Amino acid sequence: QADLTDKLLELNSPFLEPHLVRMAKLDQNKVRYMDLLWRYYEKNRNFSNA
Amino acid sequence: TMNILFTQYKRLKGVQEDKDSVLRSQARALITFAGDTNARLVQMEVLMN
Repeated sequence: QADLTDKLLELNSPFLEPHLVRMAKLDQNKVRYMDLLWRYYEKNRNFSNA
Repeated sequence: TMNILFTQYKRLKGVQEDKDSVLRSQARALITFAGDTNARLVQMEVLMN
């Protein structure tokens, strides 16, 4: 909500990936959580999922 | 031309994700312009992620 996408991408928490996935699966803003999780992949060297 | 492209792309990557996206878009455009073009474009996209 606060639109601080970068710090979120910096959060090293084990709940991050699945929460992003669930949001992009159930929300109506599929674009938002989808792009967010793609970036989250690109940061952690997770290339293929990105 | 492709080298100058990728250099400006790194300048923008070093706002980050958007920069890398625009870089890969430029790669794909220059690729479709000319397969070695496209091979280089995709390979750079994979080299920057």
